[PDB]
Amino acid sequence: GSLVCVGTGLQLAGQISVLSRSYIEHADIVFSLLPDGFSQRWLTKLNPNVINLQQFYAQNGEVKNRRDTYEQMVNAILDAVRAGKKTVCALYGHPGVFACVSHMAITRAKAEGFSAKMEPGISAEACLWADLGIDPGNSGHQSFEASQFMFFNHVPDPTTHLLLWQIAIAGEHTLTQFHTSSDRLQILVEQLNQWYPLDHEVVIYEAANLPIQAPRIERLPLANLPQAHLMPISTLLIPPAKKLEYNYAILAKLGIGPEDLG
Amino acid sequence: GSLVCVGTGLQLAGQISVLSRSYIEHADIVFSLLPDGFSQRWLTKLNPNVINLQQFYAQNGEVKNRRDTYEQMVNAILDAVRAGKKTVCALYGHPGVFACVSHMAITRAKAEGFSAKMEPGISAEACLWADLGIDPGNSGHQSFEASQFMFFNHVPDPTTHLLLWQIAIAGEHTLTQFHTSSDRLQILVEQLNQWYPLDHEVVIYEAANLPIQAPRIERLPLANLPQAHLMPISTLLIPPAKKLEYNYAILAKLGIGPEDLG
Amino acid sequence: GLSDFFTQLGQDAQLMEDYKQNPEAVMRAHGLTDEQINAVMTGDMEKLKTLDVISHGNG
Amino acid sequence: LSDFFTQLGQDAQLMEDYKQNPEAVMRAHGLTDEQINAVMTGDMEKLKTDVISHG
Ligand SMILES: Nc1ncnc2c1ncn2[C@@H]1O[C@H](CSCC[C@H](N)C(=O)O)[C@@H](O)[C@H]1O
Ligand SMILES: Nc1ncnc2c1ncn2[C@@H]1O[C@H](CSCC[C@H](N)C(=O)O)[C@@H](O)[C@H]1O
Ligand SMILES: [Zn+2]
Repeated sequence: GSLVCVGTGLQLAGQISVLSRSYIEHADIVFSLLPDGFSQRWLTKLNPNVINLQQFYAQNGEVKNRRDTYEQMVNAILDAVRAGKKTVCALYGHPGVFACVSHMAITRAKAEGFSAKMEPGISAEACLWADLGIDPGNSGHQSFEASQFMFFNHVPDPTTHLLLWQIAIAGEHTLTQFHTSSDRLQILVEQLNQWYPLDHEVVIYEAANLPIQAPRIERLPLANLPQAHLMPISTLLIPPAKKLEYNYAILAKLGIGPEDLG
Repeated sequence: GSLVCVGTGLQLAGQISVLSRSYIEHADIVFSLLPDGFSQRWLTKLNPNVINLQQFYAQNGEVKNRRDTYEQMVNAILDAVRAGKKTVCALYGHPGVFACVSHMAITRAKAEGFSAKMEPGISAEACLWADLGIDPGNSGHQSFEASQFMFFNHVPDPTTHLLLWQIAIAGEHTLTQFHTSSDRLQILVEQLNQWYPLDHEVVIYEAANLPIQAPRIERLPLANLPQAHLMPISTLLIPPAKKLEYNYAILAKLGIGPEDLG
Repeated sequence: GLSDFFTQLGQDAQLMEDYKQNPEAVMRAHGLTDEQINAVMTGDMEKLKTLDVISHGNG
Repeated sequence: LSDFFTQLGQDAQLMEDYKQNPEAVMRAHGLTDEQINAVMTGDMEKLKTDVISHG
């Protein structure tokens, strides 16, 4: 038995790798975590032996730590591997970006002597750059999980494009809820205010999951965030707020200046 | 005429999205910029009408600003669009990730009243996460272009994974040379030393372009960087210098403490 | 019917470019009802279906 | 040679078959000894005989 984790991207059907699609096709069994039922139909057609990992999420409003959900997912995957099945894990987007299930399964698989690898895919971040015509290189890029940004010590660079993933549960410390409160979001605003003014335009981005669907690109002042309608798939883009200051110190050691910059 | 810039990914043939391949196949004309001749061949068998942009790069020990190189690229791409041809730009990886041509061509296109879009691809970044088995959401992620980090003022968060792209030309201001020097990279080591000890293990990464090729994942102390063999496709990874520490300030506002984290 | 179309449209760049030119025409020709087309044109993903967090930051 | 790589990179059945036995699969596709030797020594140049960001 072996393990290959792949991504299906965001968009239905067309945004998966050619190779990644082939992996699903030839798999003995597929463990899926997909955005919707259209994506789940497409997969089943591609390979009928599919187990939907979605089931391991809290059901009927029960209190359940997501850590436990993930552990169960990982274990279900390994169960198939151990049994001797050429197993494929298909996650939406990139399987190893802001997703721990694939990294944990692979890690455990290797330690048990099974072949395991990860095939890169197209993520929400990849979609963002394209949808808002931004090149992350222009002024650099930064990503954090929204809650971690609040719970731990992170200092952003205000000259770069900043992203806060899982903004919908920003400050939800229990990991048993699906969303956070406006109060939490307000604390975030006040925290962000260390670097970004209140009227600083930010963007609520949501990549489309269907071909007939347009992406959500909602611009608003930072202060309005707490009142905004957020979804589990929402990502927060905080565009630069500051001018690039010349590292005169380094240019000097380079023996050059701005005027010499090609 | 119309424009669609797609990405081919980093791996030959198989790391392009299904939709993106179909665009190449149905294009009137294709402008390519691929890592090698193996993919160039594959491309030509997908669609024989291809103009290889590589020609616009400096040729024959010629001093040319990469800027003037990109200008011509964009111009050529546009020429086909303005002629009425269903045009496609097939770039390696993600078409808009540290890729100026595409964004410049989509902008010029739309402004002249043509239909232009960007389809996301698998970037070198996406490959790195899967090869190294690192999730960017673990302790966060930052990406800067090496030279820009040395030229302007960028403050990295030493708890995150830090990437410096185009490290091979780090400090190369003229934008005419194909690589930098030892003393340039030495000044980067001293710069980075503000945050990272000299013996901090960093990783020179190179995503494979061929299916029979393993990636370059070379670990070494930050100090030995100026003696390292770097290629135009080399990205520098700098793992966290520090572990995540609690943000008691905000935890207090949330009216919680570490022990309360789920 | 509805699912089959979306699957194809997502994969087939020809059809996609056909849909961009004339969404209603392409949709009507693929058997989509008025309600389905209406939902698409108003972006009511909710109805269309009728007719995602895999990590955390608690260390 | 270029034909084998294209297949291998697209076909996951062929990929997994290669990773079981690289030599056998390569020999079955008519690669020469120096070609196979070049693969196992990870010499991409012999097998074969990008910057678009500024500022
Ligand atoms: N369609 C979408 N548009 C924008 N952001 C999205 C998204 N789907 C997921 N996300 C982001 O990703 C988080 C879920 S984690 C899953 C990420 C996915 N593997 C990827 O590669 O993108 C969400 O909370 C949000 O921050
Ligand atoms: N195969 C590869 N492995 C690692 N880094 C790579 C790479 N190809 C390109 N890069 C990075 O990208 C820089 C060129 S910019 C082009 C990047 C490309 N659009 C992408 O999708 O990644 C290089 O200097 C290097 O930092
Ligand atoms: Zn990133």
